[PDB]
Amino acid sequence: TKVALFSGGDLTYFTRDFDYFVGIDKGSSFLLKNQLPLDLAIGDFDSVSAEEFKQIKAKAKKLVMAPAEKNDTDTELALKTIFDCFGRVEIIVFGAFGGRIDHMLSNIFLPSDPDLAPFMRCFKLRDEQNLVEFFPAGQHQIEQATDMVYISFMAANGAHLSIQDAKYELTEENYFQKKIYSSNEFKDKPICFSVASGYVVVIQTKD
Amino acid sequence: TKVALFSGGDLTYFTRDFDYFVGIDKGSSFLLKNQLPLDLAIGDFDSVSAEEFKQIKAKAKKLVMAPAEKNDTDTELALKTIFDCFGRVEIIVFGAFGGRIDHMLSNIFLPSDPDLAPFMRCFKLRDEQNLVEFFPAGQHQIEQATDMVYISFMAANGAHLSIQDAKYELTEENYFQKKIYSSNEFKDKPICFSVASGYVVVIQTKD
Ligand SMILES: Cc1ncc(C[n+]2csc(CCOP(=O)(O)OP(=O)(O)O)c2C)c(N)n1
Ligand SMILES: Cc1ncc(C[n+]2csc(CCOP(=O)(O)OP(=O)(O)O)c2C)c(N)n1
Ligand SMILES: [Mg+2]
Ligand SMILES: [Mg+2]
Ligand SMILES: [Mg+2]
Ligand SMILES: [Mg+2]
Repeated sequence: TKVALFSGGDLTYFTRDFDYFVGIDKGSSFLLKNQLPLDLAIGDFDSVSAEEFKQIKAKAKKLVMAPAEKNDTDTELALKTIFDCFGRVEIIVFGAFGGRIDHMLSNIFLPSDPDLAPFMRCFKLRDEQNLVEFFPAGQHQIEQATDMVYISFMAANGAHLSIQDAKYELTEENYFQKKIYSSNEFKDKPICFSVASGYVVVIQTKD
Repeated sequence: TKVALFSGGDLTYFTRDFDYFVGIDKGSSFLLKNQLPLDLAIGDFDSVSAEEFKQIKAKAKKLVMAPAEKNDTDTELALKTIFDCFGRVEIIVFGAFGGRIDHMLSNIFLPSDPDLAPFMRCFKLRDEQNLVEFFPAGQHQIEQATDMVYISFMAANGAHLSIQDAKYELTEENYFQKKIYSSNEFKDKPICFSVASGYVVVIQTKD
C-alpha cells in the first residue's frame, strides 16, 4: 500500500521498503541500476539515452509514453496516474529536488494543481536532509519526525499563518510578513498551525 | 557598483568581476579560500569553526555579528545591510541554493520581506544552471539571458499571471491553475508578462 516515485532529480537518498515502485524518466534507469523493481516507467524519457531506454522498454512491468509538449510535468503526470489506479494511496517522492530550480518549485508546489490538491495529504517529498508535507486550508497539528531537527511553514498563495507550541510562534498579535518562516523547532509538544485558505507547505529538515 | 554575495549554499559556481564582495557565514571562509576579497563578513557564523572564524575575524575589511535567534536570515540581513550602505546597487547572490529546502525557499522568496520588496529589482539569485529575477506587480518585458534556454514564471501569493510572446502562452482565455509555469521558451522576441498584485519570480534555467 506504499508507493515510491523515483523522480529525475538527484537520488543520493532513497528507501527500499515499498510495495509499488514508480520511475519518472531517469528515475526508471536509476531504479534498475540499483537492483530495484520497476513496476512503472513513466514520462517522455527525453532525459535518457536510447541505450538506457532500451533496458527500460524491456524490463518495466508497465511503461507510459507522455507527449513532449504538455502542461503537466512527468512527476505531476506520474502522481496523477497512480492516484487513479490506486486511489488514495501513500506516496513518497525521491529526487524531487536538485539541479533546476524551476523543477524543484514544481514539486514544492505540487498541490497547486487542481487535480492533485485533493490528494495533497497522500504524497511527500523526501531526500537526504529534507522532508516536505502538504496540508489543506484549515486547522492542523504536527508532531516532529525522526531524524529531522528544524521545521518551517509556508503558505502557497500568501494567506496569513498561525503557529503555536513551537519555539518561535506566529500570532495575529505579533505577525511579521514573510513567505516562508524557517528554522523553527518543536519543544516536547505538537505544533499547531492554521490558514484561512489555500494550503500550507511544511518542510522538516536537518543538518 | 556591482556587489556579490557568497551565501552559505553550495558555491560550485561564481564570478570574480565585482566591486564589493560580501560573504555570509561559510561564504566568508569560501571567499578567502579562493584568493578572493572579503570586504564584509556577515552572519552569526554558527556554520563555521573557530579555526575558520579566526581567519575571517582577521582578514575581513568589516565584520558584522548577528544574533543567533532572529527573524531575518543571514542572507536577508546581508542584503538589508548593503542596501543601506550603498542604496540601490546591483547585487548577485551565489550559493543561494543547495542542501536545505527551507533556506532555498527563503532566497527564492526574498522579496516577500517588506524591507526587501522595494529593492527586489536590484538583486538576483544565480548559480551553475539557474538564474532568478524578481519583478514587482504590474506590466513587464524580459529578454532571454545568455547561456540560459528555459524560462519560467511564478507569482508569489497566487495572483493570476499573463504570458505572451513565449513558446507557451498563458492568456485569461486559456488559463489553467498552477503555482509555477515552467519549461517555457523564448522565440526571437521579448516575453510579456504581468500580474495584478504581489510580485513575479522569473527563473531562467538551462541543461
Ligand atoms: C503556461 C505555460 N507555461 C509553460 C508550459 C510548458 N510546460 C510546463 S510543464 C512542461 C513539461 C516539460 O517538463 P518536464 O516534463 O519536467 O520535462 P523537462 O522540462 O525536464 O524537459 C511544459 C512543456 C505550458 N505549457 N504552460
Ligand atoms: C514565525 C517564526 N518562524 C521562525 C523563526 C525562526 N527563524 C526564522 S529566520 C531564523 C534565523 C536562522 O536561520 P539562518 O540565519 O539561515 O541560520 P540557520 O538556520 O542556518 O542556523 C530563525 C531563527 C521566527 N523567528 N519566526
Ligand atoms: Mg522529462
Ligand atoms: Mg520533457
Ligand atoms: Mg548562519
Ligand atoms: Mg543561524
